[PDB]
Amino acid sequence: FLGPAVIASIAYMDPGNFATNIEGGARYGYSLLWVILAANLMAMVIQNLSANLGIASGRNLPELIRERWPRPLVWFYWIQAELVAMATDLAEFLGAALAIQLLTGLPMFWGAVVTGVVTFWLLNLQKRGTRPLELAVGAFVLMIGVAYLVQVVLARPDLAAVGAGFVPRLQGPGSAYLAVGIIGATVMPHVIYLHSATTEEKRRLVRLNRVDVIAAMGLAGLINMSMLAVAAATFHGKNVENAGALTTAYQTLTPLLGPAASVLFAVALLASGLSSSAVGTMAGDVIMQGFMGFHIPLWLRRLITMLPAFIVILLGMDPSSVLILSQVILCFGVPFALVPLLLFTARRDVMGALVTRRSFTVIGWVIAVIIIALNGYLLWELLGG
Ligand SMILES: CCCCCCCC/C=C\CCCCCCCC(=O)OC[C@H](O)CO
Ligand SMILES: CCCCCCCC/C=C\CCCCCCCC(=O)OC[C@H](O)CO
Ligand SMILES: CCCCCCCC/C=C\CCCCCCCC(=O)OC[C@H](O)CO
Ligand SMILES: [Cl-]
Ligand SMILES: [Cl-]
Ligand SMILES: [Mn+2]
Repeated sequence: FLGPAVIASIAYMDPGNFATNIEGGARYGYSLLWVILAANLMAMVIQNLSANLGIASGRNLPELIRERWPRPLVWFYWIQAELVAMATDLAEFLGAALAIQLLTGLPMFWGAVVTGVVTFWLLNLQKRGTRPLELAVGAFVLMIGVAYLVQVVLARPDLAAVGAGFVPRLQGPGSAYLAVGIIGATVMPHVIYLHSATTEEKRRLVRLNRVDVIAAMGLAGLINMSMLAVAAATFHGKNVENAGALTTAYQTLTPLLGPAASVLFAVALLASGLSSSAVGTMAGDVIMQGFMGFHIPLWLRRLITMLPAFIVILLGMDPSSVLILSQVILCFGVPFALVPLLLFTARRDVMGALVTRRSFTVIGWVIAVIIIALNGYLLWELLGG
């Protein structure tokens, strides 16, 4: 009876999580372990409210905004929700193109051209054809996740710094830019618009969906913490050339995977980016339909999302660096998504007999308060550091 939360863990591991966990351990050691533990517990409460909203109300967060809020406010949220989709695909479409570079040696541009063909072709496939591929990409992402669960024990990390990595201690502005990037990688604001896509029958799924969320977020947190702790035991404190970048993250699993660490890491990173970008493009289409009632052709949405990725490549920026930036932008979109979440789930005309418990609503606002604080904390040091 164990399986649903495995699927959610492999779907949660996107290239955005790889870039933040590897860089978080290489440049800052274990000192960001508390960020991963805090973001997961935040995402447990956040993604639980997102699922409770869809079971009771029957609609999704975009649909409720379209039917209840004034038009100028619906357009603003649709534009805000449209930028969260572009920042999500920018982390996944670029991650697949980066894995192509680690496998074949193709440049970043041509690696995106191959990623562009796969993303276009994968959208035309039906639900019955992608079923084997969903298990194929699930296999590689799962084994690479258990690889870090075993290696974190075999790497023999300095437990004095591991346990001390759970006290919220700051390391300047660079720690905040990356701590914010970890929150955006875990919460995933676009899911807050996507997850939601008879109290005996409606509180039944709230009992069933709640089990899958807490169990899956548990392993995803263990995998993310293990990956950050292995990268800390590998590159941190040793002055490695270009440490933290995804071009050398395979060396974290060299003593475990032997000479197969580079291929098994890029393949698991390619399967993670190809699946999350095709599903992310499908998710962005339902979001626009919920806000505006109409939609653009899916090929046009797929092409517009590639333009910022090709522009970053044509400029010469570091692929691993722009993946972390996209996760920071997502964390600025979390407060904009939590507000329609904490308000709709706390209305009796919207939920019915499933009004959110008064304790979870207050905690959810404090989570938004902390993220607003952490976003406001960061946003100062950039221009006056
Ligand atoms: C901060 C990180 C927090 C999360 C981290 C905990 C997660 C570990 C859970 C399961 C993996 C256990 C599997 C590891 C078992 C390997 C032991 C073994 O096989 O021993 C081989 C060694 O070579 C003989 O000396
Ligand atoms: C769900 C996982 C997080 C739950 C909350 C975590 C509590 C923080 C304490 C220990 C971390 C667990 C790993 C144990 C290794 C660290 C133990 C330790 O504190 O080491 C003391 C001394 O420094 C040795 O050298
Ligand atoms: C350096 C300091 C930086 C920190 C910066 C922020 C400081 C915190 C300010 C306000 C927190 C307010 C706590 C949130 C309480 C909201 C509870 C609530 O509104 O829930 C009611 C619900 O509607 C019932 O049905
Ligand atoms: Cl450290
Ligand atoms: Cl309302
Ligand atoms: Mn993520």
